[PDB]
Amino acid sequence: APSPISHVAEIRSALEKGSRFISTLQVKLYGREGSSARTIKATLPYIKQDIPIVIIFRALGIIPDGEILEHICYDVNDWQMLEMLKPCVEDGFVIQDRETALDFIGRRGTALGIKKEKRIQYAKDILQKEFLPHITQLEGFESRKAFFLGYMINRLLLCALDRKDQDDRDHF
Amino acid sequence: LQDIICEDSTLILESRKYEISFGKIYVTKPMVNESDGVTHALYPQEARLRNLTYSSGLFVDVKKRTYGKVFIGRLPI
Amino acid sequence: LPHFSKDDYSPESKGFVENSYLRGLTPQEFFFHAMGGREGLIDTAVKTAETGYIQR
Amino acid sequence: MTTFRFCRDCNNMLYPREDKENNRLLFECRTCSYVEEAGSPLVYRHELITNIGETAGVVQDIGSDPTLPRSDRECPKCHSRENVFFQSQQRRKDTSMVLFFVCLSCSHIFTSDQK
Amino acid sequence: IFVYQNNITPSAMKLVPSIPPATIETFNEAALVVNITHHELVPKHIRLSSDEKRELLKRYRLKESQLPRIQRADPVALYLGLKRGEVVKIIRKSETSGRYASYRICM
DNA sequence: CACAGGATCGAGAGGTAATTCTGCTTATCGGTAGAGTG
DNA sequence: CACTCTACCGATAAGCAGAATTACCTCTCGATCCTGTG
Ligand SMILES: [Zn+2]
Ligand SMILES: [Zn+2]
Repeated sequence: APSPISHVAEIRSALEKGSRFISTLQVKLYGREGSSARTIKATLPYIKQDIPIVIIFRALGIIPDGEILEHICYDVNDWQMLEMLKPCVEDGFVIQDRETALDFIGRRGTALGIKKEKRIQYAKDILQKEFLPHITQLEGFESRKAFFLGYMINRLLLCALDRKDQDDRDHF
Repeated sequence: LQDIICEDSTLILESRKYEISFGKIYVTKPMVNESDGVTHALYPQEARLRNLTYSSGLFVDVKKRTYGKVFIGRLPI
Repeated sequence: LPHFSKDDYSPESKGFVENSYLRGLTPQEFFFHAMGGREGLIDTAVKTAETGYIQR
Repeated sequence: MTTFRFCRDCNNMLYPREDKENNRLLFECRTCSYVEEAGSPLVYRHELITNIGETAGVVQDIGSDPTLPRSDRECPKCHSRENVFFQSQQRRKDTSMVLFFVCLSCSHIFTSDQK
Repeated sequence: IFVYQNNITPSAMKLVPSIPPATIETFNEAALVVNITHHELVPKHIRLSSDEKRELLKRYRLKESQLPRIQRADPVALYLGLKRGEVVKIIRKSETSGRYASYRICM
């Protein structure tokens, strides 16, 4: 409760046949109780600051917000999901295309080592290689990553919408 | 063992191209090498009595190309 | 336990032992007694350290 | 709250605005400048508590699960002597212990709330 | 003695300790609504004069610092208006003896 | 035929969970009265 | 009478540092190389 984090969902991805990576993708909700923010931001590896999930979704090719909302929740009658996701779609207006999403991601990467012409490549490489390195590591397969991110956000919202129980660490 | 061998078995060094291309690996029965050089089969009782290590050597194929089995160590069994 | 049914609130399924030591225990109450003993051992292990520090 | 308004053109959503000129409420995409009549007396709604009638997802083939206990309560619709029951799936410390009986035949849900 | 209603201004608190040797004490109506002396957990406090303090120190052979201390901001000290160096006498009731006397210095 | 002395570990990253309740220090905001006018 | 910052303290919020019962018994290991030399 004292922490400004209400609920957090993370997956510890790894490769069973390739080289060991152990990369942690952390998704946290900053809306502690009724703080009126209710914003969710993922923790991309090698980036020290949390980016809102809308920018990540846009960087994967899902530019329109309606498609992102459809990906997050598979039912239209669950209005509570849309109500909690409204701050996210409101905060996603800073980025309106894939290019500006990549620019934003790259601007939060290296400490201004070089101009922005390399930030796009940096973001593309980071998302292709160390963004969930267990579904696929090739190019052009961003739809699966977007779907898995939507599933993770749906699970986090379900846990935060008093519909499920917090996962148990002692389950064998 | 085979996966780790044929996982990253390529170190390109540079028409001047150098490659190693490590091949398949071979595991033999445990053996012991002494001062005189004669090699004989090592048994667990002898290894325990003589404070030796019950390990077997590892052999892998190396096919260097420019553009046989070699000893790389002993694996305890 | 997997041997019970979902949403069961009967005393037997929730950890109530009906038999005595002389009569013998069924596997379920045996497991429950094992859990209780484990809790007791953990409590003693933690309590001895905390009490030692407090006494010092 | 019924449904988040989405722009027919493009795919973005329509924030709401007031047509005081015609004193009206019009939803605007404010990206492609698409405005419709937007006839709705509700703008926002917040729900403090959770009701009890949500039951569960009641997905089909619910009788295939062997872990759900079986009872003999009579179904109000088809008057069957077989059914399954489960507690409310809302996970909090204030939910009641009312059982939600599900009829395997005729796909009917009836609660045990005899209050 | 000055009693305000809700809050005290720090600017006025700055000049509160001025104009010596007169002492100005500030109190709050909310704190003064009820009396804390009448509480069963608060024993009797009796102020000691200079001669009494000197006699006590001589009899017990103690220095000023070798005594229990009570803060100047303590509610009982504010109630009695204790100053620095003033010794108060506390009479309590114990389960081992009928009466017990303790002395504290406002430091 | 043969010996000797100074330093791990490197751009690259990240080799990585299991602890908290104090107290101290260093950012941060959130307030509140004046130096003289039309 | 409030106009703009100037000087004051009162909250809030993140980073450090310590420290974790006592006594006793047994085994088991490790205390260094290679580029540079005559
Ligand atoms: Zn539109
Ligand atoms: Zn029925």
